[PDB]
Amino acid sequence: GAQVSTQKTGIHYTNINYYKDAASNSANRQDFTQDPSKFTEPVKDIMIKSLPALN
Amino acid sequence: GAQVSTQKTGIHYTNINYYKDAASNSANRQDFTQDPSKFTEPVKDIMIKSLPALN
Amino acid sequence: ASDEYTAGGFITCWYQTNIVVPADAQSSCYIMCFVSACNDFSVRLLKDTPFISQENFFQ
Amino acid sequence: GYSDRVRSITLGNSTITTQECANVVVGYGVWPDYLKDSEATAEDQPTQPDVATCRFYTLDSVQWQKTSPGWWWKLPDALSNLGLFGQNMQYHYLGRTGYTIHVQCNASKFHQGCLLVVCVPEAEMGCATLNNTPSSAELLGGDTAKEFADKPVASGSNKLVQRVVYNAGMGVGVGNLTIFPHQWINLRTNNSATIVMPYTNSVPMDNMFRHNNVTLMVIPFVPLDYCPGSTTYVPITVTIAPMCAEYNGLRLAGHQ
Amino acid sequence: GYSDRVRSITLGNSTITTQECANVVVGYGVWPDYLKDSEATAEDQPTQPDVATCRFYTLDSVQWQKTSPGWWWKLPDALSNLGLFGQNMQYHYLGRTGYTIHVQCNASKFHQGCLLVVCVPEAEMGCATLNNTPSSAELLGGDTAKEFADKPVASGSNKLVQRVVYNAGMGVGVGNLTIFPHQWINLRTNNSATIVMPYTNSVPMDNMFRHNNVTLMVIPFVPLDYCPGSTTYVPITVTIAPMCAEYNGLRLAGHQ
Amino acid sequence: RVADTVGTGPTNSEAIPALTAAETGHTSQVVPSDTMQTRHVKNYHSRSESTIENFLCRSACVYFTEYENSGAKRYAEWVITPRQAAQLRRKLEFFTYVRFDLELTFVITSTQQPSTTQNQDAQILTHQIMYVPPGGPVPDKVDSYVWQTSTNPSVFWTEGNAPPRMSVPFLSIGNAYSNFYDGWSEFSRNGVYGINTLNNMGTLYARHVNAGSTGPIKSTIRIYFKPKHVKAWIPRPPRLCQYEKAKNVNFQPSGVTTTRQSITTMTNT
Amino acid sequence: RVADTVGTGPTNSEAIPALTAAETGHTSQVVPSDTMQTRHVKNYHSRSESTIENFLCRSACVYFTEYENSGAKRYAEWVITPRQAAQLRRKLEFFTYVRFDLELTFVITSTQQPSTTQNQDAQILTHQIMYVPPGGPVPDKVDSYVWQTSTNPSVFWTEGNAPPRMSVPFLSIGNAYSNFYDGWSEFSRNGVYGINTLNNMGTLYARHVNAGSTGPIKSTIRIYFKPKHVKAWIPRPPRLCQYEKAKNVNFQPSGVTTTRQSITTMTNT
Amino acid sequence: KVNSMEAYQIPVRSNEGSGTQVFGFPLQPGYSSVFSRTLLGEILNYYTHWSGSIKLTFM
Ligand SMILES: CCCCCCCCCCCCCCCC(=O)O
Ligand SMILES: CCCCCCCCCCCCCCCC(=O)O
Ligand SMILES: *C(=O)CCCCCCCCCCCCC
Ligand SMILES: *C(=O)CCCCCCCCCCCCC
Repeated sequence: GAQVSTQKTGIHYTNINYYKDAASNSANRQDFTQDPSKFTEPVKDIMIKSLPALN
Repeated sequence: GAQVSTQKTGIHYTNINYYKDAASNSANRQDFTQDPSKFTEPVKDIMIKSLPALN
Repeated sequence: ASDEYTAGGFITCWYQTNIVVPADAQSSCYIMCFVSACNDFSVRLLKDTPFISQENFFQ
Repeated sequence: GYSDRVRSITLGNSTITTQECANVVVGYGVWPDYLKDSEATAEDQPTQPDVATCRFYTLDSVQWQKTSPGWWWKLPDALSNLGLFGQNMQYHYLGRTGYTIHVQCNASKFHQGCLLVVCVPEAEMGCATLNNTPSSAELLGGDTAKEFADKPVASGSNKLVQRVVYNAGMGVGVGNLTIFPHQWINLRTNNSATIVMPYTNSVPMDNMFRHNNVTLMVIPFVPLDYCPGSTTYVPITVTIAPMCAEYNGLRLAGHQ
Repeated sequence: GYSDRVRSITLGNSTITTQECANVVVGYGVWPDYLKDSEATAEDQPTQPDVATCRFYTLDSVQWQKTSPGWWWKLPDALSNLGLFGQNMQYHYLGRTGYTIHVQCNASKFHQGCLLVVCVPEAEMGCATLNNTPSSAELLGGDTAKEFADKPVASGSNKLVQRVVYNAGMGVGVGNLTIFPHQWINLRTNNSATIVMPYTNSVPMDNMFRHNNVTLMVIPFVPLDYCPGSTTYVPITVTIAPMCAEYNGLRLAGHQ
Repeated sequence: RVADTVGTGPTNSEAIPALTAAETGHTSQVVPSDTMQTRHVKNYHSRSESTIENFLCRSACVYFTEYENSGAKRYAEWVITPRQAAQLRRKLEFFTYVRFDLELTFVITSTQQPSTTQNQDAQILTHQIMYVPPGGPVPDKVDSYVWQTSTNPSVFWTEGNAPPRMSVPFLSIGNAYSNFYDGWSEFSRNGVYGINTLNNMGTLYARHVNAGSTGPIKSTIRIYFKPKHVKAWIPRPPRLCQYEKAKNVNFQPSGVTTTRQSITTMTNT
Repeated sequence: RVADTVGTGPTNSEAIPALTAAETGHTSQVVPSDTMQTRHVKNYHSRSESTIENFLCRSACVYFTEYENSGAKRYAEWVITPRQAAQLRRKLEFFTYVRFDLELTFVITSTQQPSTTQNQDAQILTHQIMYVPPGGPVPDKVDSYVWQTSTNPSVFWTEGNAPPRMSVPFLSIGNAYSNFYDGWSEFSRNGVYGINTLNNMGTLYARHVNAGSTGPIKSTIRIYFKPKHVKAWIPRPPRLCQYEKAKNVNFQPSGVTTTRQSITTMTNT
Repeated sequence: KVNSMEAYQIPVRSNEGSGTQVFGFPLQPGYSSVFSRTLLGEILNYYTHWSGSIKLTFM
C-alpha cells in the first residue's frame, strides 16, 4: 500500500508508511494552499480597486 | 502478502510479517471492543432505568 | 493531577427536610456513596501510578 | 413495574424525586406557556433566559409545630432575590411566568397531620386596623415564610395584616380555599404536593415588584402530632420553579 | 399479580423462597454448565450425580452483632463435608462446579444495617507475619464461618491470616470488592442476596481439596443497630447449592 | 468512541431514572441527560489508549543482576518471576488470569572496576544469556559444558550493538496464566500456599563469553518484559498495600485512603 | 506559484486603482500593471518554501543539560518548554495558536573528565531518557524504582550509535496549543499570569544506566524539537524586544528599528 | 476512620433544622483523597488526562 507523489522540481517519489500512528509520519511539505483575503481585505463591504474607496 | 490497515487519527500503514511464529508479531493496539454489562448490570432479571428497581 | 486551570467543581449534600423517625427506631443512620464512570468517560496519556513504590526487588 | 406514588421532575439543572405523592395538580387545567403575538401589547422583543430562570429554586425550610397556624409566600417576591430569576426581574419593566411549586414534608408512620397547599391568585390581604392598608414589609417575605396568626391581630394604628388563619387574611372562610388549585399533605398518605400554575392575570404581562399575582399558602387543617420518641422536628421545604419566563422592557436595574 | 420482590428457587430436594429481594446476580453474566468436549483434557468419563450433589446445602447460622467485622467461607471447602457433594469430592481427583449462593438475613422495620455479599474468585490471603504463609487451619473453615478482624493481627512467628476487614485479608481496598459478583443486604430494603456463580478457573477442572477457587465474604459496611426492645439476636444463614458438578478421576477416598 | 449527549428538555413524569436500589448488585446507567437539561454534544473521544493491550504492552524492567570479569560472581542466574518489580506486577494484578506473548529486551551494561592493575586495554566483551527450562542441567561455573546450548535457546550479544530482543509464546500449561492461586501444591492442603505453587518458568543465566581485559569489569543485565497479544479475565481491586514478598500476597495493613479533616473539607491534608 | 504580470498600455480614465482610503483596515491590491505600462512576464516562482510546515519543520535545539558518572549530578531533569531557546520560541510566536506533532531527536555526548584516577579504561556508556507525564512518580536518585518505566515511555541508547529519535502526538487538552494566554490560573484573577498557567507537559529525566569507568565522565543531553504536521492560527507581530524570561512575555523596551540620519539618507548608520 | 470501614459511612442524623451540610468534596476523581483510591481513581492514576461524566449513587 504505497503512494507515488511528485517531487519538487523547477519525477515521482514512492512512499510507504510503517507505523500504526499518524504522528509517526513525515512532515507535510507540499501544501502550497493560501488565502491572504483573511488579513488583506477583511472588510464587510467589498472594495473594488478601480473605484474610490470612500464614496 | 502485506496488509494495509489504518493509522490512529483524530491514512494507512502497510504491514508484512517476516516470522513463522505468531508470537513474533507486533502487539494488537487497535482492538477497541468493549462490554461493561458483564460488570455493570450482571443481574438475572433486567433492570430498566426509568422504572422503580424494587416494585 | 490537580491544576487550577483544569479546576473541576464541588460536590455538596444538604438536608432538604430533616430526618424524621418514629419512636423506637434509630435516629442516626448512614449513607454510602458509589463512584462509576458514564458512557462518555475516557482517560488519556499513559503514565505510572504514584501509588506503588519500591526500595529493593522483593524476595 | 409502575406506581402512581413515584415521580421525577427535571427543570434545568435541577431534578426532583418523590416516592409518595398524589397527581401533579395543573393550574386551572392550563400548563404554562409563552405569550402569543395575538395577546401581546409590548412591541419589544423578550428575553427568555430558559434554563437559567426556569429551574428549581429551593427557598428556606420552615418548622411545622403542633401549634403552627400556617404560612404564606407571595409569588414573584420570594424568588425576587434568587439567582437569574431575580436579576432579569430587576432589569426588566415587564415579566411573565408560571410555576411548578413543590412543597415537601416527610414524617413517619407514627406521625399525623394534614396541610392545605393552595395557590391563591391575587391574595389581596386586609389590615388589622380597618382604616389602613398593610405595609409592604408586612405582606411580603422574600424566601422567608410569612406566617399566619393563631388569633386576631390587634387593630391599633398599625399596618399589620389581619393574619387570623380562619379568615386567611382575606376575610373569607379558610375552608373554601379549595377552589384555588391545591393539594393536601396528609402525613398518613402523602409526602409532598406539586402544583403547576399557569400565568393568571388580566393583562398579558405585568411588573414583578409592584404586583404579586399568586400567593402560596400552607395552612395545617389537622395539626402535627406524635407520641414521645417520634422525632419532634418536622420541617417543610418549599421548592418553586419559574416556567416560561419572558421579560420585556429592559432598562437599568431596580424598582422605584 | 406479580412482584420483583418474590422468588422461588428449586434445586433437587430443596426449594428456597424469598418475599423481599433484588435480582439474582448471575456470576460474570455466565450461568453454570458442564464441560465441553472442546475444552476437556481428562479423557475418563465423568460422574454427574445431579439431584444428589446439586441441591441446597444450608451451612451453620452466624450472629450479626453491632461489632461483627465480617465473615468468609472458602468454597469447595465448606460443602466438603456435606452430603454426597463431599463424598464425590473425596473419591475423585478432579471436580468442577458452579453455585447458587443464597445468604439470608431478616430483621425488622426498626432495625438497620447493610452487608456486602461478595464472591471473590481466588481470594489468595496474606499472613500476619510477612515471612510465612497462613496455615490451612487459619484460612479454611468447613461449614463454620471464618471471621475477619476488627483491627490488625499481630505479626509474631505465626501463620495467622491478616484479617483486618478493611484490607479484606488480601491487601486491597475492601470498598472495591464490588467488582466481584455481589449484592447488598440493606436491612431497610433487602432480606437476602442470591449469587449464581459459574465455574471460574484457568484449567478446565481442578482438585477440590488443594484449591478453593471462590471465597464467599459477608462484610457489614453499615453496622446492625436497633433501639431497645427491638430483638437483639439477628442471625445470618448461608445456603449454597452446587451447580453442574462433574467428577473425573475416581480412586480410593481422601486427600494426601 | 465515547457516547454523545442527547439534547434534553424539562420533564414531569413518574419515570425515575435517578432512583434505584443499589442492593441488586447492578451499577446504575444514569447519564447527564436523565437528571438535567442537556445539549447535544458530539463525542469523538476515543477509549483507544485504555484497551488492555495499550495498558500492559510497554517494556518494564522486571529484574536485574550483576556478574563479573573475575572472582566468584562470574555468571548470573535468575528464576523467572514478574513479581520482583512493584510496577509491572501491580498492572498484571488488576486481573486474576492473564494470557499473553512476551517480548524480551535486555539492556546489558558494563562498568570498569577499581584496581591496581596497570596497562589495562580491554577487548570487546561478548555476553551469553541462556534459558534453562524447568528440568535441564544448570551451569555450575562459567565454563561447565552446559553453556553449549545445543538445545537450550541462548543469545550471544557483543557490546555497543542494539539491545538483544526476542519474543516468547504463552508458555503455560493452563489455558491462561494464573496471577493468584488460593491453594496449596499438596493434596494434603500443605506445602506451599499461593502463587508460588504455580511459578515454574525456569532459570536464566548470563555470563561473559570473554574477560576482555586485565582489569576488572562488572556487568549488569536488565531484563525487560512486554506483554504482547494480551487477554485478561476476571478483574480485581488494584493493590492498596505495598508489596512485601515476591512469592506471596503478604502485605502490611494500611488505611483505605489518605486523610483530610471534616467530611466538609474541600482539600486534601 | 506566483502571479504573472499582464501586459499593460497607457490609460486616461476615472478608474483609480492607486487612490484608496487605508482607514478601512483593508490592504490595497494594486499591482505594477495598475500604475505603469507592464510587459507580460510568466511567473514560475513558487511560494513552496514559505509554507508553515517548511518554516517550522526543522530540528531546533530547545535545551540541554548535563549529568555525571559520579557525584551529585548523576541524573538530569528538565520540565518541558520550547521557551528556553530564543530561536524556536520566536518562530512559534508568529502565531497565537499552533497545533502540531513533534519529532524528538536527542544528541547525547560525553567528555572524559580530569582526575588523578590512574588506569582508566572505560566501558561503553548506555543512557536512559525517561518521560514522566504530569502526575507520575519522579526519580529522586539514579536508582529509584522509578527508572523501571513499566508504563512511562523511555529510550535506552548506547553511545556511538545514531541519535535516538521518536515522534509524539498533539498532547494538548485544548484543540490547539496556546502560545499566549492573557489570563490567570485562579478564578480570583490571581496566582499565575500568562502562558505558564497553561504549560503542563511534564518532566524529562536522563541518566547513565552504567558508569563505565573508574574515571569521571560528564554527559550533555541536547533535546531537539521539530514540529511536523503543523497548523497555525491567528498570526501576530514577530518579537522585537529580546526575551528575558522563559515563562513570561517580560521584555525590556527597545526602539522600533535601528537608525540612520535624515529621512533622506539612503544608508543605514 | 480511614483505617476502618467508617471511612465508608456517611453519618446522617435527625436534626433540629435543615439546610445543614452532610458532606463536601471536590470534583477530582484521580486526585482527591476521597476518589483517589476508588476503582475509578486507581485507573485514572495510570493516565494523565480524563474527560467525562460521573455517577454518584447514594444508598
Ligand atoms: C533466552 C530465552 C529467554 C526466555 C525468557 C523466558 C521467560 C518466561 C516468562 C514467563 C512469564 C510471566 C509468567 C509468571 C508465571 C506464573 O506465576 O505462573
Ligand atoms: C521519551 C519520551 C519523550 C516525550 C517528549 C514529550 C515532550 C512534550 C512536548 C510539548 C510541546 C510544545 C508545547 C508547549 C506547551 C504549552 O505551553 O502549552
Ligand atoms: C503495499 O505496500 C504492497 C507492496 C509492499 C511492498 C514491499 C514493502 C517493503 C517493506 C514493508 C514492510 C512494512 C514495514 C512495517
Ligand atoms: C507479499 O508480501 C508480496 C509482496 C512482497 C513485497 C516485498 C517484501 C519485502 C521484503 C520481504 C521479505 C520477508 C522477510 C522474511
